[PDB]
Amino acid sequence: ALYTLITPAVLRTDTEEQILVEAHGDSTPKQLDIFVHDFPRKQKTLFQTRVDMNPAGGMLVTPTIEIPAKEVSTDSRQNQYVVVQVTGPQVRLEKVVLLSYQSSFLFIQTDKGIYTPGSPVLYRVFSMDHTVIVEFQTPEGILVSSNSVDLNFFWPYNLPDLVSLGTWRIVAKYEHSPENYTAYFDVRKYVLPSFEVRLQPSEKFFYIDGNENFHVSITARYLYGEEVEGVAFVLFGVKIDDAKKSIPDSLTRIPIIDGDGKATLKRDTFRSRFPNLNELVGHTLYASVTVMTESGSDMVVTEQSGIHIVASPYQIHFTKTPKYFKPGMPYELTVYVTNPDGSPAAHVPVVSEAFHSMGTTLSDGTAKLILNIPLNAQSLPITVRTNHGDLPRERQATKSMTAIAYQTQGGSGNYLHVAITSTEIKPGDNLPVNFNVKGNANSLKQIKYFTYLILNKGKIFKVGRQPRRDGQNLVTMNLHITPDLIPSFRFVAYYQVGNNEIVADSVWVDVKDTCMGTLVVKGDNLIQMPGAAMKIKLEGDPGARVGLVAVDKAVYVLNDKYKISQAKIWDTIEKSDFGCTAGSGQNNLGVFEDAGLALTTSTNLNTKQRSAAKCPQ
Amino acid sequence: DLNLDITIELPDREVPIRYRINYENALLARTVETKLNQDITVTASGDGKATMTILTFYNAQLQEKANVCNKFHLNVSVENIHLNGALMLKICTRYLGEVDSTMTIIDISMLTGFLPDAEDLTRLSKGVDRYISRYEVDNNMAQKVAVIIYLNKVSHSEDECLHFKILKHFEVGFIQPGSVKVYSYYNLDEKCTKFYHPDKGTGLLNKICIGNVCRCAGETCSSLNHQERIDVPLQIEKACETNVDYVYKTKLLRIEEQDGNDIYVMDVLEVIKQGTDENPRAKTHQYISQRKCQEALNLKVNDDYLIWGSRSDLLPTKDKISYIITKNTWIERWPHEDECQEEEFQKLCDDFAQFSYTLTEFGCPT
Amino acid sequence: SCSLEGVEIKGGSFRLLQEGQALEYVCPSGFYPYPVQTRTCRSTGSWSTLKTQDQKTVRKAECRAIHCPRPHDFENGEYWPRSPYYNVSDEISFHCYDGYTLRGSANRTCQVNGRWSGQTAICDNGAGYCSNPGIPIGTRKVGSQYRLEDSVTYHCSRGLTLRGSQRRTCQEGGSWSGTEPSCQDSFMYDTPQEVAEAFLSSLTETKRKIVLDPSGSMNIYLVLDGSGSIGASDFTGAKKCLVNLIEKVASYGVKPRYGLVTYATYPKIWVKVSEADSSNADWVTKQLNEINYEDHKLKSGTNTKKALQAVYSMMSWPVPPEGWNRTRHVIILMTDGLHNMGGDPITVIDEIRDLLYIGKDRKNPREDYLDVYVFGVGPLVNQVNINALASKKDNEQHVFKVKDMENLEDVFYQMIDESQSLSLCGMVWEHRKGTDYHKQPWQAKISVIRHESCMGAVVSEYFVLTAAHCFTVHSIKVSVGGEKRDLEIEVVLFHPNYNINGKKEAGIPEFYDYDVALIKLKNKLKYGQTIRPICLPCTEGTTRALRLPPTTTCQQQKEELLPAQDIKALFVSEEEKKLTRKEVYIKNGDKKGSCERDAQYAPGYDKVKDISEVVTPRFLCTGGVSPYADPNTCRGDSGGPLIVHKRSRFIQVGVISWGVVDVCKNQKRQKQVPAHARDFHINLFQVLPWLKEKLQDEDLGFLA
Amino acid sequence: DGFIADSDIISRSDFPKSWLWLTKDLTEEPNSQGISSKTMSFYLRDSITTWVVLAVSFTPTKGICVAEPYEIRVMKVFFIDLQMPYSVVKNEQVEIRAILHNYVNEDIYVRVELLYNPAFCSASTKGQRYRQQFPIKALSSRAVPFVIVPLEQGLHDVEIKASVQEALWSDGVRKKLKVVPEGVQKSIVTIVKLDPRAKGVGGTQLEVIKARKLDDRVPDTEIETKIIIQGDP
Ligand SMILES: *[C@@H]1O[C@H](CO)[C@@H](O[C@@H]2O[C@H](CO)[C@@H](O)[C@H](O)[C@H]2NC(C)=O)[C@H](O)[C@H]1NC(C)=O
Ligand SMILES: *[C@@H]1O[C@H](CO)[C@@H](O)[C@H](O)[C@H]1NC(C)=O
Ligand SMILES: *[C@@H]1O[C@H](CO)[C@@H](O)[C@H](O)[C@H]1NC(C)=O
Ligand SMILES: *[C@@H]1O[C@H](CO)[C@@H](O)[C@H](O)[C@H]1NC(C)=O
Ligand SMILES: [Mg+2]
Ligand SMILES: [Mg+2]
Repeated sequence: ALYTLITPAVLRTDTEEQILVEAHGDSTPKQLDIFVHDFPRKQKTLFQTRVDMNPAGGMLVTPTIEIPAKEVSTDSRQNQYVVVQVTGPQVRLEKVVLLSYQSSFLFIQTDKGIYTPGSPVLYRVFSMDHTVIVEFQTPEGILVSSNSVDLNFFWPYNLPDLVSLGTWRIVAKYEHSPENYTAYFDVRKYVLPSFEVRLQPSEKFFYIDGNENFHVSITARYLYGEEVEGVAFVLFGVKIDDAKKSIPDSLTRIPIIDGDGKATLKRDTFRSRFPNLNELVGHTLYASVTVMTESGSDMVVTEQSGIHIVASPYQIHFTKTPKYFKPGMPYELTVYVTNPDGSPAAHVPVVSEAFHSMGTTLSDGTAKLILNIPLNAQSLPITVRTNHGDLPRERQATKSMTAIAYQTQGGSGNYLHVAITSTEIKPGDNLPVNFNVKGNANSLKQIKYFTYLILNKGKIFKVGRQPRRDGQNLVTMNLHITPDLIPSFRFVAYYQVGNNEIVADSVWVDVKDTCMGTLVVKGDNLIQMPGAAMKIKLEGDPGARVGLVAVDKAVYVLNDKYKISQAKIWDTIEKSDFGCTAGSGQNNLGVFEDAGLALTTSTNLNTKQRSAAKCPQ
Repeated sequence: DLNLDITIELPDREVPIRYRINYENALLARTVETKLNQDITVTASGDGKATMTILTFYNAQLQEKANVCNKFHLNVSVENIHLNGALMLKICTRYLGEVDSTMTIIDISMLTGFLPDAEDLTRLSKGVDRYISRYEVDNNMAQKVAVIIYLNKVSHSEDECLHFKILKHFEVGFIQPGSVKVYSYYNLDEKCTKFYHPDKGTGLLNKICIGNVCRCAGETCSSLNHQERIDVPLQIEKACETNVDYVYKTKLLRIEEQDGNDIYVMDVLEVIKQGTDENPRAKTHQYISQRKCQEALNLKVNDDYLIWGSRSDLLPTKDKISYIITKNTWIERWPHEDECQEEEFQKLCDDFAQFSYTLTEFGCPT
Repeated sequence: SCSLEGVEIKGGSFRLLQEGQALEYVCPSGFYPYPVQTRTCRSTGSWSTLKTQDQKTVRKAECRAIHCPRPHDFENGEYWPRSPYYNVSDEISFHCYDGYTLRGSANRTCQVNGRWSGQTAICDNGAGYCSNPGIPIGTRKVGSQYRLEDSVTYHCSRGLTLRGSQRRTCQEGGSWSGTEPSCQDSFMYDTPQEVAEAFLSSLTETKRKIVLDPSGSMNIYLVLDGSGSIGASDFTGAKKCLVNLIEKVASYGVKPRYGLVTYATYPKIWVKVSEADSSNADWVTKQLNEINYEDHKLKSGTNTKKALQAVYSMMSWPVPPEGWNRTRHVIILMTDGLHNMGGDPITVIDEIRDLLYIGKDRKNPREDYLDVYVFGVGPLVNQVNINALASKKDNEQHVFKVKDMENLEDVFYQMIDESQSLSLCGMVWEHRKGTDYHKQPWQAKISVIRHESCMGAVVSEYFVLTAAHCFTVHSIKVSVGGEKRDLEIEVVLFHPNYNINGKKEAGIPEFYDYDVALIKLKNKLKYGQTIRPICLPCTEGTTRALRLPPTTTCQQQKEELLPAQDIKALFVSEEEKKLTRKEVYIKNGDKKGSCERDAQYAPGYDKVKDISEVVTPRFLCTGGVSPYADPNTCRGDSGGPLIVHKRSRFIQVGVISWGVVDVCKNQKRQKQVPAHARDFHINLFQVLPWLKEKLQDEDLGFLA
Repeated sequence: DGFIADSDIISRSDFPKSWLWLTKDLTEEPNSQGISSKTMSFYLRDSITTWVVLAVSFTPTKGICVAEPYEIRVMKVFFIDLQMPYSVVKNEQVEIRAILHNYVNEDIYVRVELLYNPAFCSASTKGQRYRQQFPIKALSSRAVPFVIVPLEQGLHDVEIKASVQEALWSDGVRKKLKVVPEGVQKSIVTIVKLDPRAKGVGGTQLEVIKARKLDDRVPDTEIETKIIIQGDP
């Protein structure tokens, strides 16, 4: 007498999307039909199938739908929706779902990051799964190349001898998709210098109101190994947006001896130029190093940028904890502490003095703090501060948030909380999961099973059932963490009460970002005569297609910002996630909405529409 | 809606270029490259609109400033000195700006086989206002061919002169000019450069220039050949090498002078061996050397000469056959007729005749 | 005169030229005389410096290994391996980057003449208006944009000269102007087979035909250089070449208006196109047979300009005539490029070009209406100069340089042979498709079931010549031309003197004297591109093949083929279903005594006392390490032909019989072999009564 | 005389900024831990530097994977290092500074020639290379300036060769020097609005843009015209 449909809040093209159909208070084997039509006019049948739901599969099926892009192409924007329908004996469910054309995540590799007029730009496009449009834009934003490319053969782009200088863009997109991956590359009339210059700052930050000086260590090496010897010029300044304001009196000439030099900025010289501290808030301190060989033969210009001028060495973030609690239950607070640039910060102790709860951050810069919420409270102010043994109380960071209470349906006082103790979670790990229930006695006896979803990369990946032997206030389940769950995954779980009320919760879990497979280039590591025979071993997964490239360290040292990395890849995935929050919700419907899910029930409990696929900022 | 047809006709080809622009590809810019400044005819049939930008790139003359030290004045001289080879190097410089120039750099290269006098250099490095990277010393010479001196500043009002001795380490054939660059931290681009050499004013390698076409003039001077007897068999072979174009007897009419160059105007009296120049006797032949070579040559007006040269050395002078005098050019004094009597020249003139004849009559042996 | 002391040469030899006014050296194969091939006499008593290309002294003249040029740049891909230089028979491979397709020869092998096999490899993105011109191995290319009207320039590593276009422009047509460049050493040469193919391939289009326009006409100007530099011998030899060129051309149906000019200090005209006769090939051939080298001896300079102006005279007109822009012009120049009077010959071409309206319209090239071919006599050729004269046409070669005046005759002699009659003995036309058997048509595999696999040569349409020791006692089969099909044979003809047991009495097992046999097939053979006869000693076919008069005796042939010296010969060996020419030397001079003496080391002869017992006047002898290390035969090669490759033809002089050491493993190499491992061959000259007899009714036509 | 013969010295020339743009497939049998290992051979270019090899694999179940870079360090004991500017002006005398790097732990006596190139005026000539001879302390660098005057426009090779006396140590470098003509590159801009429809239903615009007037132009240099067309949004 209760039927539920649950699908990803956003469906991707042109790839496999698992959905969820459930029968509660029923056990009569059925035959459900699954239709996917365009919306609104339902002019055609995009996908269709028939499915068997019986007590063997616990009255619960996971069909795979697939929406071809040939069939719903309409160069509209404003956009497109489709409609999922489930029909059967006594089962009539349907959900209008938002449609996305990004069939999967694309990434672009160019051979070099910097080019000369009149040379070829070689490139590849990669897909996370297995058509595509590739576009070239001039630094003036003009489109000069548009091609439909095959995923295993690309045409090199050739810069004219009279090319336009500046930063160029390569754009890869699926046709109709307003979403795009974008690589950059510079075209400069430029000779690659014969040596690299590496910069190492004294501190990761600069106290806006401090007393200490600031050092920048310099290292210079010829690209073949040995140490550069010469002279360096360092000029400091403050970067306000992109307007640089220099500290002229800071200009120092410095000897490079055995490749090493050390340039200093006096707090004196800094105070003299920027007396009013107000002008310095939220801005960064930079250093423009300029090294010359002793022979006058060559010169390199680097820059140390993005040294934030701050009041504290740390930032506190509540971006990784739920903004909703469950009265009378242990709330799980996950503090995120970063350095001023945004990187994780390990071994930082934190405290919430209101709850006298302590904890230090781990390698990912997080600390899980358990708080015991009073049985009655509805609003909940949480303040957290850093407590590092090396800082005066005045240099500690602090942040506040407010968590609201999860609204029960009909005011039942029926709750569900999912908890996970483990931290720094890697693939291979086995993970204890905890289903905790609190509420009405007449209700907690009807709970006969928990349904859970394992959401990863915008997609339902696995669904399961956890039995609950009557009386069990706490039910533990194991969960193997496989390379499929990188970069992170969501655990959404709910239970039903009297075929009417839905009580639910969700958790966001982070996984150690690496490769799902392996790839390692191995060599003997000896020094080489020019034009010598070389042998290198490629080690990776069976059936791997490996793209190679050799780059002079003269470039590759240049424009690190533009190079592709394993990290840049995962950050794109994560920014593209359809779930917008760290867990829970204002209420049952809010738990799904926030986890990037859609639900419709036979009682007509419906997750609201989606106003765009990107999550609010 | 938008749907435009384009035809672009260019005199450089027959097949014209056809384009179709519409909604699906209007963001895309269509480009056509040609290497000619000729008429372009464009037609357009259809519905939509479009902007056609025609960009012509050429090389334009600039106001006669070339390298011109824009930010500094730089004077580099060098003079010989008594030291019982070795010279004194004076470098004067001044920032042309509104204020003294922060962190200035004086880049210096040595003449071939010269090094900076150790003591004089050590005396230069001394100062709270200076820096010179470390240098080793042997035989009282700083073992640095490139010597950079980093100054904390340089005046914009008064010139700032500095000098040191340079000494001859290894003794080589030709002395390459040295150079001096000047620049500062806030001015690392249009580097001011002067050259210097003991034998040269501006320290410039010897070249000759008609317009924008320059040829290497050589470092050694070319001189009048003088045998007092001609080995006709062998003198013949020499004029019959594969890179000898012609062999003339000439008379020297005038000596005109343009831009520090000597134009020796020859009239061709006899074609001893026919060269490419099909009708040489009807034209005046200009032979060009630089003035600093007046005396090594020693050509005198209204004398006769046996001149034979190489096609390569033909110069792009309009409406005038011109040659550059080279080591690939042979010039010998040809005794006048009223001179052949004087015993001083008798048998020389005979070998001269037995030469002009054997060639104009039989040609080369091979 | 000059003293012949100190004129040695490691692992090699030499022979005096011009009575002794300019000697010259001879190396094996894949070896070149360092530093110079010839010296010139100084009136001091000593021949000359041992300088070089550059001007520095060397102290012991040697035969170096020929080297193939290392790629300077290969665009858009990698090549394997990278060596400082490449040895003969070395392999180099080319692979392309992602996004680029390889045109040209993916793999390339270094050939015995310093040239790479196949054509120039190129990695192309197919994006240029034209293709990627590529970088011919040995050159350096400037310019990487291949849009319409772009140019690329080529130059060669200093010490080499460029052949072809130094600059090429992308044209409306889609092709590049000029012709693909290549790099040339002082020692590199064109084999006559290459020149023959290259020239006709350019001169005509394809059984070939000369392409005239409808109601058109052709004018051929033969300009010969007669300056002192050429020499007398090397002159009348070029006169011969032009004779054969006259025949060859005439046989292409079209009657061309000829022109004949020899030159030196001055040009002398021997035939003008304007004349009503021209066209008579007998008239012109007669005028040509007239010319003597003493016609220029007096004024013996090299004024090439005047010589071409002569041709510019025969082209000009009063008003323009009728059928002028319809006549094809073709210049054949035979100089050494060493012009030294008159100036740059080129200025006359550019004069002619404007007279024929050539290259004066972007809607009409008219490039077809002029061809200039230049043939370089031999060492002391200025390749820069004979190149700037020759036409530069895409995909065709117009400039040639050959080892000696001998080889240049070989060119035109081989043209009259393409010419036809596949029944022509020992004739192999070098088609570039390699294809094994195409290069040794006469080869016959043999198998006698029992098993045994000998070799043989196809002498007539009925007969196969082989060794007699392969048989004793339907049971036997022959296979040819790479034909699986094995042929029925009628009867074996042993030589009447042959007897493998002739001296089993004296404890000497096998006695290989008179070891020859003929196999008459049951079915006549039909010749073809992969089945031809080979020449036999003492036939009219051979006298003709050697370029001799019908009044040539049998002894004169022997004195020509098997002289008392070290003779350059070759046999055919099968190494894994591929046929290769192994080059050996017939020790017939001072070394002949010691070659035979190695007979008593051969198996079985442990009891042999005087080698005259087992080495008879019927045997020739090869193998060993003097003068050079010669490859050896195998059991599987036994019976095969021992060939001499003279004047562009293949004459069999012997039959492979026995060896002193089994050097075969199989495989063969060893890699190194005893110095005493000689090979003995039946000298066909010593079995002529028996040959003439059994082969009387066969069309071979013997002599004495 | 003690030195290595020029012809024996092969100059380095092949200095690509990037190469080995290839793709390979991991087809080999996996091992105990499910990893397929593929040996791969290739030859290095001429650059004396460190090459960085970057791999990026994709499999159908394991997505994209970027490998940590394998570095290759290439170096000679004795060698020339030549830094060229992006370009030099025609006819205008410039200094080129080479550097002899001795990384042998002993003092050496070297010979350095500049090769003759007709595109340049310099100390070298068709008959006589410009030769210097000098010592170098154990492990020192040393600068060697070369003064030259570009005479032709385009890309032209500068080749320097060095050899150590009484030893087998030699190096040569051949780099390309970009030579642009005198003056400043300007450009004329003509704009034309294409609207055929503005002339009726059967609309044609015919625009004759004649040869552009540009009489500042240095004679005998290349002219390049670009005709660009953008569509209306
Ligand atoms: C052809 O033969 C020569 C040997 O004379 C090879 O020369 C190589 O380089 C030098 C000169 O002998 C030696 O040090 C090497 O041993 C030779 N090769 C090796 C083994 O590295 C030359 O390499 C050969 N051609 C090839 C194989 O490219
Ligand atoms: C790529 O996405 C963003 C969306 O703002 C933007 O840079 C641009 O509109 C897109 N690029 C395209 C459509 O080529
Ligand atoms: C340098 O220039 C100054 C003028 O500012 C002049 O007085 C001096 O003589 C010059 N020195 C030279 C020519 O070296
Ligand atoms: C080139 O050679 C290799 C082996 O040497 C071979 O695998 C490849 O197929 C060859 N390519 C050809 C024949 O073009
Ligand atoms: Mg993660
Ligand atoms: Mg001659």
